[PDB]
Amino acid sequence: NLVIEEYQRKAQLLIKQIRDMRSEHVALQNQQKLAEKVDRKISDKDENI
Amino acid sequence: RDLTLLQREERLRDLIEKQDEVLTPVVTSKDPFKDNYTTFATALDSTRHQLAI
Repeated sequence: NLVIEEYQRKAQLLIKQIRDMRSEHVALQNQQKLAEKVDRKISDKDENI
Repeated sequence: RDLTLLQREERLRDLIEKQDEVLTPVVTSKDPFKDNYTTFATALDSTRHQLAI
């Protein structure tokens, strides 16, 4: 019982965590593609500081 | 990380450009004000080197 039940407990936890992270990654990878349009003034920064 | 650091250097450049516009006029006015004002100060102080009787 302990092996068959705990294998299900530990697997169902990871089956959630990796599905949750598989959606958060996709949110971040779209927010990133908003900033990629704006920043073209990196080399200016430390001079203008 | 990288999306938070970019948002920090974003706001750093915004806070810089909002000063640079206003610092540049003041700097272009600096020493031609200073040297007139120092000439005025020493000339004005000469009016106080004179004890009343």
